[PDB]
Amino acid sequence: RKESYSIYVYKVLKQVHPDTGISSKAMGIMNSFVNDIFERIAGEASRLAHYNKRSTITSREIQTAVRLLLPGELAKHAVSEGTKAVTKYTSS
Amino acid sequence: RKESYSIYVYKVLKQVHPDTGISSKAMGIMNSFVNDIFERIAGEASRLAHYNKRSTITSREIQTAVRLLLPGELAKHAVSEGTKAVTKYTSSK
Amino acid sequence: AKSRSSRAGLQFPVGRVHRLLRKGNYAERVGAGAPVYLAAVLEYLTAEILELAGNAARDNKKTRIIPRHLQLAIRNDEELNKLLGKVTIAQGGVLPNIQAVLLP
Amino acid sequence: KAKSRSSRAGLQFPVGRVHRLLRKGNYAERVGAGAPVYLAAVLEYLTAEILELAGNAARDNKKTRIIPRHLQLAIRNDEELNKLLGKVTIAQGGVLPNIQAVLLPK
Amino acid sequence: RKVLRDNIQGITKPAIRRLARRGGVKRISGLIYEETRGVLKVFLENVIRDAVTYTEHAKRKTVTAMDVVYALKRQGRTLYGFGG
Amino acid sequence: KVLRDNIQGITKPAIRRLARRGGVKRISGLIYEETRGVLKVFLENVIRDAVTYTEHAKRKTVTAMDVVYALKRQGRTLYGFGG
Amino acid sequence: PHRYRPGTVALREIRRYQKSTELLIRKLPFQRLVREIAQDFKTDLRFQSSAVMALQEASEAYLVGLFEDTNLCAIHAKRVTIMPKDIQLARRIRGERA
Amino acid sequence: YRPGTVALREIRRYQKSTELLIRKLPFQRLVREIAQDFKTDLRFQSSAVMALQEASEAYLVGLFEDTNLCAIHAKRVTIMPKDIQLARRIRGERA
Ligand SMILES: [Cl-]
Ligand SMILES: [Cl-]
Ligand SMILES: [Cl-]
Ligand SMILES: [Cl-]
Ligand SMILES: [Cl-]
Ligand SMILES: [Cl-]
Ligand SMILES: [Cl-]
Ligand SMILES: [Cl-]
Ligand SMILES: [Cl-]
Ligand SMILES: [Cl-]
Ligand SMILES: [Cl-]
Ligand SMILES: [Cl-]
Ligand SMILES: [Cl-]
Ligand SMILES: [Cl-]
Ligand SMILES: [Cl-]
Ligand SMILES: [Cl-]
Ligand SMILES: [Cl-]
Ligand SMILES: [Cl-]
Ligand SMILES: [Cl-]
Ligand SMILES: [Cl-]
Ligand SMILES: [Cl-]
Ligand SMILES: [Cl-]
Repeated sequence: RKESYSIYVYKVLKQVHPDTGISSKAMGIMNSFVNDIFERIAGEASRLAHYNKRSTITSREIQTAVRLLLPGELAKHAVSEGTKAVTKYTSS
Repeated sequence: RKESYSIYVYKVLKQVHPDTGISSKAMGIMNSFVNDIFERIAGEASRLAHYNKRSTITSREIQTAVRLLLPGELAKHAVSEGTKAVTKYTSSK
Repeated sequence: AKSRSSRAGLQFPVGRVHRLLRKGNYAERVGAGAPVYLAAVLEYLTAEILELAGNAARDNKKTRIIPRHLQLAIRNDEELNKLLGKVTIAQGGVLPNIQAVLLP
Repeated sequence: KAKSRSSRAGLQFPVGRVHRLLRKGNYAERVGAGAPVYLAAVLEYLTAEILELAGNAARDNKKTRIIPRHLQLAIRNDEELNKLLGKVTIAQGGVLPNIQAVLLPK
Repeated sequence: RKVLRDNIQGITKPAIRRLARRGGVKRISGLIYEETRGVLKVFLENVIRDAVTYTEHAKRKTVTAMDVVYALKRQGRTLYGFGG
Repeated sequence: KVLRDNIQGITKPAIRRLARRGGVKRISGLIYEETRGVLKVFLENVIRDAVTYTEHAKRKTVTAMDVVYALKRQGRTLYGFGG
Repeated sequence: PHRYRPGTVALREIRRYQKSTELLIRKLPFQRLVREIAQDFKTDLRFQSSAVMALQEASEAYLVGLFEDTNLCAIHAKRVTIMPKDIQLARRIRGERA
Repeated sequence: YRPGTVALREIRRYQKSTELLIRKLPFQRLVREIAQDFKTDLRFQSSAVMALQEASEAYLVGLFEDTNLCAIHAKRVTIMPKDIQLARRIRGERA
């Protein structure tokens, strides 16, 4: 009953290691990993919206949640990556 | 920002210990307690409804949330009180 | 009985609890029984901690419950202690208890 | 045929799906258009980091197919990922080879 | 349909030793096997009790992998690999 | 440059008392500095999250509730400051 | 390096098992333990195989994690042999019996 | 009396007490310093400083309790840094 992100994780794997493959057991782990993080980030964004009496989750709540949930450098790059995405999406 | 249940905590205190008072700092602790438990139970009931693709949170979700969140013995008592209240409420629909 | 609380035999606010459940991002809809069941559980757990803190207050000849009594009640009760294991009660202190090996 | 939202944001992860999953979970009354873009981008970045480290771990073991063991080795050997996933159990991930010095011979 | 009993004994000395070895233990007192059996039973009872609560809540008779994953999350443990 | 070392404002007798409340009978002289280290880490983690909440809300005054939310992120639930 | 005493054997064993990922408790007996425990909570309760496997992966991960902490407790008492008190201390500090 | 007798007397006294044990002002100045390294110009509600202190003190006493068990475990009655480190490693607070 959980989302599958397989197609997408395959695509990312090829961008990073065109050479290497991934077993189904491992794909099952990656899917659990994406759902987990998705849930942590959205749950926290939801808490933030509620705390501030805001009815809408925006990319700001997502960003703050990401800062709160991820450790040091990983949070810095994630924030950077999120920002780039929104910037490019907003332009194009 | 958090709900105040002072009036109710106070009324319950009169039932269980009629000649005992409670301090303002203690009332604040009690309010934090109520809010905390309310959030844990609603949160788990929300997870249950979504897990079962249910759009509505009903007393069955609250009950299950309670059995999941409270230690065994205490849950028995809470479940009983929950059920009683629902029964009285319906019998007087 | 006129209010929903009254109809349920409760002191805790059924109407208010229904409103808080709906306002909280929990589900698209909230049935009428949910808040009565939740209010009853809250009331019951409140009575539990009050009963026990009240006792602790008496054990010290006090007639007023203060944070210290809430802490003593919780930590001396196995069930409440489990339920509230990651909770810190401001101004509650700890249970008087010294490891035996430390005594003369 | 319309350009996908993922495409417009320079991502592989599904912006469209993410926005829908965000609405299906009732996290708030409304979900802004940028939220799923930012979220999808973070999920992709994290996925890339782990695949990156895991692919490596697979090479170090003369292997060409990433398995649970490699994901575990990659996570547990990375200080931040290991902290992010501190309460996570990777099925069939095993444990990091490590013996307390006190137990080894002089 | 048979009344199962004493199966905690299926968690044997060698199985327990293999577990301690993976945990990096170099030497084991003979009293740890019964101790281990006791902690395992407690852990299992708790997880199984919660998993079945999810199962019965959904009015099912068959406990699923996801019921266990939800139950483990309840204990503050996140298990990867069974969302399929 | 300038000296920012307020952690040393946390006193040896204060630490001794905390340890006594914790039932400790005898204290090595080395645990005082060790204790200052773990306390500084604890506060850094909680204050970092509390100000993250404050900034997100576009405020400049850190509130008790911001600290409570920050404590929850650390797995700690604090009672008494919701009023 | 001591040459092939029980210590040398224990160490080879640690290396062997820290290298593999297979489950270490026999599967059928584990399944029987799971079903036996469930008989209390409910009669006529069935378990999907992957549910049993999920339980086993979680149980073993839990046990070896507990043994790692236990080992540190033994080493703390300048001991190399783990004993029940090491497990109990680890659990106390973990909050499992605190 | 013996230091042991004095210590035991102190434990009984502090375990019966609920008052905060670190000084108000020095704690407040510590909080301000740390916040300053994240965002300058920040102010703290005074009740926020107090929430931080109640939490910080509860945390430290809790840690001393585990630390104590770790010293007793090694047949010592004196806590040492290695005791704090063991407790923290097991609590998962560090690596
Ligand atoms: Cl009644
Ligand atoms: Cl009402
Ligand atoms: Cl209902
Ligand atoms: Cl979709
Ligand atoms: Cl949609
Ligand atoms: Cl947005
Ligand atoms: Cl690696
Ligand atoms: Cl090694
Ligand atoms: Cl055996
Ligand atoms: Cl052995
Ligand atoms: Cl999953
Ligand atoms: Cl001080
Ligand atoms: Cl001393
Ligand atoms: Cl296997
Ligand atoms: Cl069978
Ligand atoms: Cl697990
Ligand atoms: Cl030994
Ligand atoms: Cl022993
Ligand atoms: Cl706290
Ligand atoms: Cl000593
Ligand atoms: Cl030391
Ligand atoms: Cl440490």
